[PDB]
Amino acid sequence: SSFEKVVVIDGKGHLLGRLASIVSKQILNGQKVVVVRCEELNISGEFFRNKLKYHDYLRKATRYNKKKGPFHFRAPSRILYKAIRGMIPHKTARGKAALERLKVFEGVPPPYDKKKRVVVPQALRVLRLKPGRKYTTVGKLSSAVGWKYESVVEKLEEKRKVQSAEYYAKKKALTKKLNAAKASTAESEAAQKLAAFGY
Amino acid sequence: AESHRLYVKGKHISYQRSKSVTNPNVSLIQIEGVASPKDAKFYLGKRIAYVYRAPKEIRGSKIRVIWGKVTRTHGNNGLVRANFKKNLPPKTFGASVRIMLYPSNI
Amino acid sequence: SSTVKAANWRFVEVGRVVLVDNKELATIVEIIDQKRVLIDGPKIQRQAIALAKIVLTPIVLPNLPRGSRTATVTKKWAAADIDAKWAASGWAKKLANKERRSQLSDFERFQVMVLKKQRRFATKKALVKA
Amino acid sequence: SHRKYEAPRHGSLGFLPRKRAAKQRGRVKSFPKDVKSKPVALTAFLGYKAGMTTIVRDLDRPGSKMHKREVVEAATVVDTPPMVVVGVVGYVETPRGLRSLTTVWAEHLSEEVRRRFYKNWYKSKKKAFTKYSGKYATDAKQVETELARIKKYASVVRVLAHTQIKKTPLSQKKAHLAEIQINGGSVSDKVDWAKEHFEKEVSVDSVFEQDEMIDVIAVTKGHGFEGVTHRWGTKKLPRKTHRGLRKVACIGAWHPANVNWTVARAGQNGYHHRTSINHKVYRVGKGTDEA
Amino acid sequence: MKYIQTDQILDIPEGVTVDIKARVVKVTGPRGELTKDLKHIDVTFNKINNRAIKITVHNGDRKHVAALRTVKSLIANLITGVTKGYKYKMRFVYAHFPINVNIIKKDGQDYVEIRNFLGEKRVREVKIHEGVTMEISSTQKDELIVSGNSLEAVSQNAADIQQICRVRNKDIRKFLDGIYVSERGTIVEE
Amino acid sequence: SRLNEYQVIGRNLPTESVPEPKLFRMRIFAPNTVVAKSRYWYFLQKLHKVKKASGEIVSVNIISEAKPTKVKTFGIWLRYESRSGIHNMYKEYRDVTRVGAVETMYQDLAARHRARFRSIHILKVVELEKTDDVKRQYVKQFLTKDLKFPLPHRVQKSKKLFQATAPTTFY
RNA sequence: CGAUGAUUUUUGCCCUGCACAUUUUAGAUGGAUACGAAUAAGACUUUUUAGUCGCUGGACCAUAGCAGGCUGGCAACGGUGCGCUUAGCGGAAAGGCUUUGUGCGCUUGCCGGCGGAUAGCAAUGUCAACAUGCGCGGGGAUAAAUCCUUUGCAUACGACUUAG
RNA sequence: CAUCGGUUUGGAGCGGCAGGAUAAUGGCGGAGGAAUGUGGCACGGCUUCUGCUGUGUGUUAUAGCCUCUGACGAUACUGCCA
Repeated sequence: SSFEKVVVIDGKGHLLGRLASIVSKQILNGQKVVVVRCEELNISGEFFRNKLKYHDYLRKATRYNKKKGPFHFRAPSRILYKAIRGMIPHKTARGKAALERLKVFEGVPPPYDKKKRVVVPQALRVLRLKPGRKYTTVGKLSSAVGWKYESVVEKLEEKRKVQSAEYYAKKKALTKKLNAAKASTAESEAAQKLAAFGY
Repeated sequence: AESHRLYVKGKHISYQRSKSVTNPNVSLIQIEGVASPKDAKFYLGKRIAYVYRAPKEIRGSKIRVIWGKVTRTHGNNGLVRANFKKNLPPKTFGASVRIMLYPSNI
Repeated sequence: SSTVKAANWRFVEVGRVVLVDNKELATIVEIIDQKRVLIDGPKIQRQAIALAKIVLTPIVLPNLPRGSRTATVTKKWAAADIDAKWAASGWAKKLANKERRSQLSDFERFQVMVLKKQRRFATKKALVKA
Repeated sequence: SHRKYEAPRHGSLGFLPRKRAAKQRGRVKSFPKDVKSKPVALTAFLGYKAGMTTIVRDLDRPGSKMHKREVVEAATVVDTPPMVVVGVVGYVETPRGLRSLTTVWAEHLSEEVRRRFYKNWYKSKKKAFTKYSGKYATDAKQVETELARIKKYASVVRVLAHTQIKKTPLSQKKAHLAEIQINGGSVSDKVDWAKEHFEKEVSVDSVFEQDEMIDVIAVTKGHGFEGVTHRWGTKKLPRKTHRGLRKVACIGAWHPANVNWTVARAGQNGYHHRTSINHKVYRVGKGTDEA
Repeated sequence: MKYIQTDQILDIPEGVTVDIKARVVKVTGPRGELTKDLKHIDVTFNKINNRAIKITVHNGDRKHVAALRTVKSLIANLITGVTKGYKYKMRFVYAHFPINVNIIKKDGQDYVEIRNFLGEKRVREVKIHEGVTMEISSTQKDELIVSGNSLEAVSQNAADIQQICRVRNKDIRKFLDGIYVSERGTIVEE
Repeated sequence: SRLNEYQVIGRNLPTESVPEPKLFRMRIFAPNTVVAKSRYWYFLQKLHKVKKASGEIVSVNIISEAKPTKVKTFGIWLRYESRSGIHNMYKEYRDVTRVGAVETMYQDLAARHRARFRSIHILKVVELEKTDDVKRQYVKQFLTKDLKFPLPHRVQKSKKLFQATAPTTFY
C-alpha cells in the first residue's frame, strides 16, 4: 500500500505466475522491485509435467536460423523474468522503462542480504495451493533443463545463512536487554500516562 | 522537523480507457494508503499538483506545476479519477503527484 | 515414553466462542455442515453463518447443550462470564488498544510523542548500566 | 516431395560457424577436473609443431594379425623448450561462472615475454611492468597480500607461463603467454607451488610421460575463401550445366522463404580452432641428448 | 464425499518407543532405531497412551483417506522391524548352469556377485544397501538370506537380486532360471 | 438463485356450465412473484387442461420458514433432464430454512450433473424428523454425537500487498 | 562481465579537500526497518502433561525548535551528528557492517528570556542525489596505438601472424 | 472562496408511515412428546473415580430439546414521505 523506494521480495515459497503478475503490476506503476532467491520459486503441478512443458518450450526455435529464435534461458531468475516479461508491454518505451525497474537474482547477493525481505501473500504457495496438490521447485526444473550453478548457489546460500544467524543472535541478545530496561522504566509517570493513550 | 510534508503521496497510473482507446482528459490516480472506495471518498474534491522540472527558468525557478482536483472514485481498490487543467502527459505514467489537503472539510 | 507432539488446534464444537465481524462475540450452538454453523449470543442475532466469516477464539462455553435456544445460551453465558474471560486475553487487549489509538487526536499524539521522549530518556539511562 | 533417394548430410553441424579462429593460439576450453589427492602438477604445455616423420614399431596387440610384427606409422614432432612461469591467477566460483579475482606476477619478466604486451616494441619506451617491478621494494608485502587473497578465496588456481621462443628457429621474438591450470593439492598448495616456480623453467618431462594419451589444441591450416565443393564435400554437378558445376543446386525449398543455416555455402575454410583427443606420446626426447 | 474424520489406532508393543515430531517417525526398539519421513502426507498424530497412538485425517476425500492406512502400515512395519526383524529367503533356480553367488567386498562396499547365470560370461553385481545383511545359507542349498530391520531396504535388495537375473530373448515359460524370493518372514520366530 | 417459497392458487375461469371451478394450490420456489405465477402455469399445463388465458391467479403469498433458526435435514425428490434422458433422484440437504435447502440443491445439481434451473422439477421437499429417515451418508456424518472437528490450514486474507513477516496457517 | 600492464614534458593527465555554476532525472520529499525453517506447524515457561502468544505493518524506530534562529539555568555523565582515530569481519555484484579512543557541537530529560508580522485569505512558492564544467589548495606519475616498410603460420579487400 | 440555478454521483446516512400469517421467529406462560437420553441408577477399562469414559435404563432431575398454543413486543423484507 505504501510507496516504498525499493521492495525486496524473498522469492522462496511463491508461485511463479501469481508473483509475476503482481510484480508486473507493481513495476508498471513506477515501483522498483528486486526479487531474490528465484531458485526457490514454485510452480503448481508435478515436476515431470513442468519438465515436459519446458521441453515443449525448448522445441520452439527459428527454423531457418537457430540463432534468431527464442532464447531459452535456463536460470531460475531468467524463468521468472520470462514470466514477468510475458505480462509487460515490453516492446514500448514505457514497458522498457518498467522492465528497467526490475531485478531478479538467484540467492541473496549483496547488498540485499542485509536488507528487509517481504513476501506477497496473494502468491505464496502455502496459502494458495490446496494442501494435497503437487508442486515443483524452479531450481530443480532449471537444473533438469540445463542450469549449471545450483551447487554454487546452495553453498553461497548456506554461507549467507550462517552469517545471518550470527547477526540474528546478536540482534536477539541486544533486544532482550532493551526489553528488560523498558520494564525497569515501566510503572513510571511517563509509562502510566502513555498506557492511557494506547501506547 | 525532519519531515515537512503537508500533502498525501499519489501516483499517476493511467488515463481513462477501454481496451483500445484512451481518454486523456481523465487521469487515474493512486493515493497512498487508500484501498477502498470508502477511503477514497475522503479525497473527493481535494486539489492535486503535479510538480516537475523544466529546462528554462521562469521567474528564476525551474519548477512548474500542473493543477487538478479529485472528481470521483474509480473501481473498487481506492483509485480516483482526476481532472487537470492541462492533461497530464503520458510520460508521467508512474510519476508521483501531490494530493493537497485542501479544500478542507475536516 | 512415546512423546508424540499433538496439534494445538481450535475445534468447532458447541460452546466454542467465536468473533463475528471482528467486533461481536458469539457461541456456536449447533454444527450445520463442514462450512456452516449456527451461532447465538447476548449481543448478536441467532443466525446461520459460514465458518469463514467467523474466527474461533480459545474460549469454550462449557456444558452447553446442542441446539440450545437463546434464553439458555444467555443464561449459561452470564453464568460462565464469557465477557470477562474474553477481555482478559491479549487478543481483546490488542483490539482495545487499537481502538483507543484510533480515537486519539492531534494534541494527544503530540503528548504521546513528548511522553515517549521522556520514557526513551529513562530507558536509555537504565540500559547503559544494564 | 521427399528425396527420391536418401543420403546423409555433407559436413557436421557441430563445427559451425566455419569461421576464422579469434586467436592464432588455441585456448584450452576445458581443463582436467581437479583431484585433491593427486600431487600438484600442471595440466598443459605449449610447443611448436616442427614436422612429421616416420617410425618403425613392434606392435603389441594380441588377437591382431599384426601382433608382434613391425608397423610403419606416421609421427609428429613438437619442439618443446621449457616454459617459464611468470604469474599466478586465482579464480573464485560465482553463480555466473568462474571469475578471476587476482593476478600476481613475478618480479622480473624476460624481454621476450614483455614484448607480448606491445604492438610496436621498437618505438616504445618499454615501460611495461616497471611500477610492478618496483612493487617488490625489498619487502613485497603487496605481493604476499594478493597471494593471501588467492589462498583465502580462489577455487581454481592457474599459472601464467610463457614459451622461450628464442630457443626455437622461429624469427618471431614475441613469446607466447598462456594460463595453465594447476591440479592436485589444496589451493594453498597450488599457490605455494606457483610462488616457488616464479621465474623458473618447467620441462615436458615433468608434465607428459611416455605412452601417455594427450590432446592437441591448435588452429588448423587456412585455405581462404572456399567453394561449397571443397568446403563441404558436395557432389559436383554434371559437365553440361550452364554457369558452372561447383555449386549446390538447391539451396532450399520455396518455404521457409529463407535460406537455412544447414545449407552448404561458400566461405572461409581452415584456420579453425580444433581440439583433437587421444594422441599417443611415442617419445619424450631431451635437448641435451645428442642421440 | 469429504469424510468428516477418519482414525487409525497404532498399537505399540512393550519394548518399543515410537517418537513422532513434525511427521518424522523415529521408532526405537530392541533391535535398533529406524526413521521414516512422512512430510508428503497431511495427517495428525495423537498419543492415546504409551501403547496406543491415534492417526487422524480431518475432512479427507477418497484418496486422502486412502493415504491413512498406508501410513499406519508403514509405521507398523517400522515397529516390527526394530523388535522382530525381517528376513527374505531366496532360492536359486537353474536348469543346466548352476548359479554361483558370492558375497564380496570391493572398494569398501559390499556386493552380491552372480556368475554363470545361464552360462553367461557376464558378471552381475548387486550393491548391498546399508543396514541389510546378505548371507549364503548353510542349512539349505542354493538359498540366500537377506536380513535386516527396514522392510523397504530388505525387499528392495531382494527385488534387485531377482530383477538382475532376467532371461532375455528366450521363452521364460521354459527357461525358468533365476533367483526368486521363496519366503518372507521375521528374523525372530513367532 | 435467491429464492422464496410462494403459495400460488389458481383455477379455471368460471363458466356458465362450471361457475365454481376447483381451486388448485402449489408451492413454488421462485426468485420473485413474476416467476412464481409463470412457474405455476408451467405445472398446471403439465397436469390439467388449462392455460394462462383460460385460467386465473387467485392468490400469491410467501410461505416463510416456521423455524428459521433451527437446524433441519431436508429430503428433496427431483426430476431433471440430462443430455440423454429424464431421471428421478432423491437427495438430502442440511440447512435452517426450506428455501436454503432448495437453493443448495440447485447449486448442487448444476455442479454435479450440469443440470440447469430450467431442467429441474422439484417434486417434494420433506423434513426428515427422525434420524432413521436420513439415508445419505454425506449428511448423516453430521448427525453423530458430540461432533467436533478442527479447521486445519487457515488462510488469512491480507489487506496490504506485501507482508513483512512470515506467513502462518495455525487456527 | 572480470583481472592485469602502461597510461603523453604535455601546460596535458590522475587522486583528493573545498567553493561557484550549470545539463539531466521513467520521477527523494522521515527510515529499503536483514535469522532460518515448517505450515496437519512455530516460539516461551513449568513440565514434556499442560498453560500462554499470533487471529496482520493502524507495527517499530524516528519525529517539538526562523526548513528549525540567538541566549540562560537545572538534572544526569546518557543520546545523537560531524571529525580524525583503533581493531575485526565481509569476495556472489565484497565497496559495506560492527568497533577503539578523542575533539567540537547539539540535546525536546525539565524550566526560562528574546526573535518570526507585510509572502497581505491560496499560488510547488523553490531546501534532495548523480554528473559535468570552472577557480583555488594539497599531493602524484611522465605512454601508447595507427598509417608506413617487412612477413606468409594469413589473405578477395579489410583483417591476421611477424620484424623494424 | 462564498452563494445561486441546472444536471448528476454518493453517505456504514437519520427519521416518520403502510403492508405481509396485521411477517415468520425470539422472550415469557401453559399443554404434550421424544432422543444424537442431562442428572440419577446398574454393570465395566483406565484415573488417590482429576471437562474420566463406554454400554443399558428411562423423560428433567445436578443439562436441555422438539411440537402445539395465549397474551403481548420487535425486527427483517417490500413500498411511500409535495
